[PDB]
Amino acid sequence: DVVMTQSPSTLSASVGDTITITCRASQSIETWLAWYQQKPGKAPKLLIYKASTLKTGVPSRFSGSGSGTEFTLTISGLQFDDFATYHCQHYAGYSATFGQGTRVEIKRTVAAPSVFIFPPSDEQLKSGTASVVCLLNNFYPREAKVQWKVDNALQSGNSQESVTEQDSKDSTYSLSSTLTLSKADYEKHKVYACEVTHQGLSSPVTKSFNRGE
Amino acid sequence: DVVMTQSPSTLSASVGDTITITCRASQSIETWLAWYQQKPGKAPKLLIYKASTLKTGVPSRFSGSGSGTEFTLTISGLQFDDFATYHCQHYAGYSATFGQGTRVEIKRTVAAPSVFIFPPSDEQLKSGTASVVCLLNNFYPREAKVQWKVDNALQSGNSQESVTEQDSKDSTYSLSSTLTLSKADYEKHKVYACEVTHQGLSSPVTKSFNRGE
Amino acid sequence: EVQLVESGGGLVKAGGSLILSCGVSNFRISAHTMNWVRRVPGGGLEWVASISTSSTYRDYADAVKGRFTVSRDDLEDFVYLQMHKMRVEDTAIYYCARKGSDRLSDNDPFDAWGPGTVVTVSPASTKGPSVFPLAPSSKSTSGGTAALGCLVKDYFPEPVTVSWNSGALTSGVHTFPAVLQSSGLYSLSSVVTVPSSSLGTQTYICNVNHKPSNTKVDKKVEPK
Amino acid sequence: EVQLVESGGGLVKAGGSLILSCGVSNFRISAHTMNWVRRVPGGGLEWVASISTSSTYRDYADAVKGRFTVSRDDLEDFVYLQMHKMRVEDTAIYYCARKGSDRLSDNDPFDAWGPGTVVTVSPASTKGPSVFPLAPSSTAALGCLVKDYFPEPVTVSWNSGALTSGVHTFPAVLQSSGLYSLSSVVTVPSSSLGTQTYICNVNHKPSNTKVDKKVEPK
Repeated sequence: DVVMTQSPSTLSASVGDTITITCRASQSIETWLAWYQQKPGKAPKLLIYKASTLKTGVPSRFSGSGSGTEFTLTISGLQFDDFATYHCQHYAGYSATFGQGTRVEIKRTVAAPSVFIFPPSDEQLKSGTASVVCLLNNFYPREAKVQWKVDNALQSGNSQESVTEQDSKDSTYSLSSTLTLSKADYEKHKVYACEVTHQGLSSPVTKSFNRGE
Repeated sequence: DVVMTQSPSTLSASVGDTITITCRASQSIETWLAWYQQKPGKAPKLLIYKASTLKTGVPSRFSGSGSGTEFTLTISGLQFDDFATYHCQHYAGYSATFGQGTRVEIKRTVAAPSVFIFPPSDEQLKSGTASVVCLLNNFYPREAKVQWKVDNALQSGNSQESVTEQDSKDSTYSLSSTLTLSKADYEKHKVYACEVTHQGLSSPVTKSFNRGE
Repeated sequence: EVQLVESGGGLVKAGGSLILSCGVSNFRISAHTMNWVRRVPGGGLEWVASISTSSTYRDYADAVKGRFTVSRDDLEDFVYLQMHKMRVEDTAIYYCARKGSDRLSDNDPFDAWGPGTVVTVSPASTKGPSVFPLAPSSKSTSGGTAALGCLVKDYFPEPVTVSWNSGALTSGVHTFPAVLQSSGLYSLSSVVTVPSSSLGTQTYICNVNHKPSNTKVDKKVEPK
Repeated sequence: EVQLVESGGGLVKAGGSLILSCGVSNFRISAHTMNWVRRVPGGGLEWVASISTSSTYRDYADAVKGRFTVSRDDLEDFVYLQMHKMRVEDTAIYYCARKGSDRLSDNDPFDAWGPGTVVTVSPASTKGPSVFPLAPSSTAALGCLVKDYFPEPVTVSWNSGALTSGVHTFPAVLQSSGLYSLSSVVTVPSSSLGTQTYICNVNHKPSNTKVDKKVEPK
């Protein structure tokens, strides 16, 4: 019955910066607060507990403060290994509750995605399945929206997306979305389109193709 | 390592018969023996324990005897509800072992299967999957062998079988075997055949068709 | 080093059940409260369940209370999570995490985590069958004894019921037990034998009913 | 009146893991040794595992010893069976059975059984990928789609490792079929279409499968 709210959801900074993450509790929790680090596809790692106690082995550039309803995690001198998601946690004797997470990313200039659409290969179509792939290349920041339209009809639930980590040389992201349809359904319609929005684009960009061209 | 041996593997009898099933232990197990009934798709039901003690509620026509290495289950006046599989079991404090089971069936004269082969429907074939079905109708006893041959090539691992319970009117069994292949693999070959062997057939029967007629 | 490892993830149909387990290395669980946590696709963590030492208390998140059960086996160092009546929003990476610190107290953080197991709940809890005709052989014997039927393929879950000509054709009908295909969908065939002489006159329609998806299909079966 | 019910069955690939559970109605498990038994396709029963009161004993059939684990939970009345490193011959209907009688003794038969849960192990523990081309549109992008493989991972290079700049190989996604799929792309000068040859080298060590696919305009 305690709600924890972290701020911000995405924090963008440069290497060497000092950054602060805030965590707020809907009611007093004394100093029963812990901070975790988590990298994509990895396990969370405990950083701080009892609001300000550093776990042995955690670098001294991590520190925490606060009590009552307002808590802070400070990272004094960001290193590349520190770009990750950070979670605050109220922990009680038997249960716990987490904030929504804060993603810490490398700041760079805004970059619009380069968009490409690929029809299914003839080989795949002969097996009875059509995978249509949309590519968003080298964009920043990570927030983007991809929508599928088939003959201008918005699709829902028949696509999957995945996103790379920030590129080691240009700090951009890339994203792939796959729309999957049966041979029967794919040959029922003509126009297949990927519609893209991104902070680097002043208006949405749409790439499309006509089946069989 | 106690090994239990039941005899026979299949027992064929008429309603009202008195029948015996034997269970042999590879070494003395005193009277630590139980008997179970099991109907297809249902849970086993305890009939007898301590070799000869009837479980409360089990009909008195069931009885068991034996000790050491030789045990017998007797059904004195078979009723229709008793046609089922029966299992013997040596049970110890923390382990058990079963015989291979004895299937008790209704006896009738030998009846050869009527064999039919069906090619995949055009509709299904266009979706990319080819189901070829072979049917063995109204045969007895239950033991039958089906082999698929494509261009005289023995198939393996691409078929499934299903068998009915003994028919309520003629006490026969029926069997269906389905050979599944991708549209690509199905169109690679010409002759599709199922070869059937059975005690009621003096030689194996083969039904075949040529793809496309 | 302390280690934990989850097992049992995979694909589940909505409404279905899946059970997870967790084993450990280089410590005994008996002194620790053990927890399950999941990371949802949006990126945030959600506490799921906890079990105190000696299983004195089991506490659950509101979203899973009444559907999930946590158990511990302190003698062989396992934790379990039963998930029943699963919902699309249970889709997540599930982690097994111990509550503890350098010196155990009444309230410690989560100092050790497993790598996680992926659990994916697909939105469809049912799927109606495709019905294809099993056409009688054009090379039948002249006088009678022909076989026809329907193939009822790719449906979930069981069962399907089949009749022929709305129940008027019963003699000679065999509807076989379904088989579970490698795709996780069921498939069965229903056949009937009839006089070859009736081909052309008698119309033969198989009535497939699939109550779970409330799907009914009537397919007409004809020669060639 | 007494009832048991197994949960957790389904399809598993060889080498995989699956966990079963057993719950009860109208009695407490704490006084009972609990057992797992399986019915193999041939029709016979095989004792699998037993766990005594207070978890004092766990015994396993020789064929599953070292791969299976049985546990009990006396407070909410559940029994568990972990099945690891699964084999085709583990395919069976699995039943949860109670040891007991009207008056409990040191050695009773199995007087109560659940209805059983079906567990099916498929023979293939691996599957090599299908590789399809992602053809460039007639700064151009091309790639390969690596579809329907299991388990992870696959590695991808381009032109045997000579082409690295501009390459992105995406994390695999788990498809609803239980097979993985990923795409690998590269951006190249539009002018090189026709001159430079582009081949993606897909290596899938689990299935010991290698595929080289040529990608061309159209």
